Amino acid sequence: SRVAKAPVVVPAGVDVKINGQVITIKGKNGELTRTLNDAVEVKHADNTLTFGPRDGYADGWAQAGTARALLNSMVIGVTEGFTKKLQLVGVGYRAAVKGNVINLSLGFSHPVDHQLPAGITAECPTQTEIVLKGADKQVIGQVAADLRAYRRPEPYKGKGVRYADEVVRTKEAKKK
Amino acid sequence: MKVRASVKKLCRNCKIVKRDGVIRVICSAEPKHKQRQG
Amino acid sequence: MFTINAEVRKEQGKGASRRLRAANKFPAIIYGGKEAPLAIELDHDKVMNMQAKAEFYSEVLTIVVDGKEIKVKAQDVQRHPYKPKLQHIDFVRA
Amino acid sequence: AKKVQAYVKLQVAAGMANPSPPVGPALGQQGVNIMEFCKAFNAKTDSIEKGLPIPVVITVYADRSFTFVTKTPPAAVLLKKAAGIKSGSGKPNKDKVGKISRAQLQEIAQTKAADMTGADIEAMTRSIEGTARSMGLVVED
Amino acid sequence: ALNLQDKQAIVAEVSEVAKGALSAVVADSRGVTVDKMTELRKAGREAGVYMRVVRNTLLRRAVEGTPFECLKDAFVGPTLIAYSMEHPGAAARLFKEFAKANAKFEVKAAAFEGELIPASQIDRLATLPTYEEAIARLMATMKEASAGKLVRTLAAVRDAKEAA
RNA sequence: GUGAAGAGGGAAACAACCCAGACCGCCAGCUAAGGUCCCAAAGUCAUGGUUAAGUGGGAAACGAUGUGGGAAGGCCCAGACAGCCAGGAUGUUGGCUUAGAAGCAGCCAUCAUUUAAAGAAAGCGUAAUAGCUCACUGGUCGAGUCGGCCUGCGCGGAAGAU
RNA sequence: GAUGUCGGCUCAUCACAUCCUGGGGCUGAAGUAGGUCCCAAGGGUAUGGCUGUUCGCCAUUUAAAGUGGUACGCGAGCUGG
Repeated sequence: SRVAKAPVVVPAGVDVKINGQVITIKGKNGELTRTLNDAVEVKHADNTLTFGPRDGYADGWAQAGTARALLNSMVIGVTEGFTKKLQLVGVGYRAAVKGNVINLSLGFSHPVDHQLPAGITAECPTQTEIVLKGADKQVIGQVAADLRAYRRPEPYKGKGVRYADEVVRTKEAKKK
Repeated sequence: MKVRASVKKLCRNCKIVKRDGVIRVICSAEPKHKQRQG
Repeated sequence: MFTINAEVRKEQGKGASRRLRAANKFPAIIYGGKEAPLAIELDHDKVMNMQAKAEFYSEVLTIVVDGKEIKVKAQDVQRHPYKPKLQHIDFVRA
Repeated sequence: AKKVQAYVKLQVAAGMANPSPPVGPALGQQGVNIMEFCKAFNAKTDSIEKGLPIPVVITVYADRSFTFVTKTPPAAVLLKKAAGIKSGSGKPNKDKVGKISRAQLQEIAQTKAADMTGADIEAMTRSIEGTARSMGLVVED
Repeated sequence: ALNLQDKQAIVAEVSEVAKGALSAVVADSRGVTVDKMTELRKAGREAGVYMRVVRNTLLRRAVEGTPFECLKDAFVGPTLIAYSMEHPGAAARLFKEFAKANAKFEVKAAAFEGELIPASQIDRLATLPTYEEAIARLMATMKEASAGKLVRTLAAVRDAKEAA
């Protein structure tokens, strides 16, 4: 609720364009960085964002923190470009990029054909380490989340794709 | 994990979060705590 | 601690008292001393959130009715059939 | 998880940290190679006696970088020695297996001084008081 | 208001000494680290310099309840305060002991004999012999300029007439 | 009371329910219980409060960090409450126990130090040292926040012969 | 003044609280495998004996030998034992 009162004051040369309830962030080095308030109304003002209750609703605080968070996230996306450093632990898996394709093994006899969305790009320094590039904070973690789905950091020996919030707590083996 | 009913705090990092019309125990300490009905 | 108000009885009996609880009021009484029993009406939810802190019972009450103040401490309690909510409270003068 | 613990504990004699069991598991678990630590440790132990427990407090950083501090022999070792006891009672305070004077305690205190944080030499004595108390030595005024 | 006294007592306890200090130093760390704190407790008891790490919440209620000189514009944000009411030079040396284990751009301000000192000026200032060593160096500056310099010059002219 | 020994209106209907007590005839009006978007006759009623389950309009034990309002009150821009981040120290890996027993396997001490400050530790977790949260300390942080209680609404609990 | 019973075959049908493949959590689960475990009606789901007979005992198949109702399915079909 502290963060539904926050005015943001968006940086210089970021264009934040309001269709009312769709709010759209444009600037240099990227496209389609956006946010939807659906329960709550966000007026942009001159740059001091004001958050309040919408017509046809009863619901409160719920989308108004999200809208502040999500807009600021997208303004840094186009402003600095969000964090990029991905990595994985475990032998013989990889994440080696060649173009639009992420090359990996899952022990499968079919090609896995894990591919990157057309709206993002990647490169690799080394065959298990990935650097992703774009200006959207959502997308980069969404393609990471599907690449982890069944290779999520295990609670035992930690093996998995590692990026952001992580559940691994380590265990020692059973007594002999 | 057991399906259960009545939602309780299994540990200090069980956040307890309402997904659809059932309250789920969702934890970021241990995956052991993912309780299916509340 | 608490500074509350009361009305002197327009209406008395069981028939009377059901129409107070219908309107979220209930009755009460201040007895003792050399002087007459002071029958009063209170509001229910005016006191219900006061007596949620223990200071309702540890400290004396400012109860003003026809602008008269004599000071009061709580006595034995009358309760609704299925709620700990107050159907009627007894009081003694302090 | 960054997997950090600050002020990681060891108490071991100076010439026996080559095997892992005298050191226990925790150093491995914060990533300090046991062999490498034993070599780094040996350069300042040449004035120390074989078999005598040396206190060691380690900080480990996130990137598995480590720094390590080496300390003068325990208060617990000096008090057992001065009392003529091999071992404690295993019951503190209610079981007496000997006694120790305030005047012996003050010499124990001055040998620990450079590690002690106390602003008075007495302040130091009061910290080592409870070491005598755990081992079943009564602290006489 | 608070329900307990702890926060209100500690504002008065710092304010007394912090108005009083002949030098004080207002610094940034946001997690001061206990290894450093303990060595700075250790050498502070040698110099009789005192040190506290202290919230901007405590200090801002301090600026409201009590008038301050030369330190209050620096109380915003994360703050350590090392201070002496005695030996002014040692208080300013304490930041050079902390700068041996830490970043030196982190001072926001100082006071010295009631002067406001900005974050950039103190780094020269702070070398700072203590008040007894200073007074004796000033006293030598005037005793020397009065009669010693006169004679230096009366010699230098006799020397030019001396011919080789 | 009704049916038994009575017609009509309402209930998805019936021989006892709720309203009501058919003399007949009248393309007459009102009222009852019950209703008022379509079946199907009338309110998508005016004002305010709230939920998102077809709860409503299907029932309990039971439970929690589901969600709002309200009044009374502590906290309350002089900085909250809670998390996240960083610090978590000196004796000290105290004594017993042991591979080491180290706040968190067991048992006893339950202390003392420079300190604005860090329990010889509240709870978690492969037996465990671990990894982690935790007050307390300091960041991020500049407005609501929490305990009690009244109250609107929720939940999962609530799987079967067509 | 007739709503008439048991077990089996033939032929069935409907409920899923699933015998099994399948997708997924936890694990005192390294992997495997098992313990724990949720979604799911779509489909396949054995035979000879003795007894009136389901169940039994015994020999036997297969990866396997399910759960519940039906005038306790089906005598204007059968064995009517």
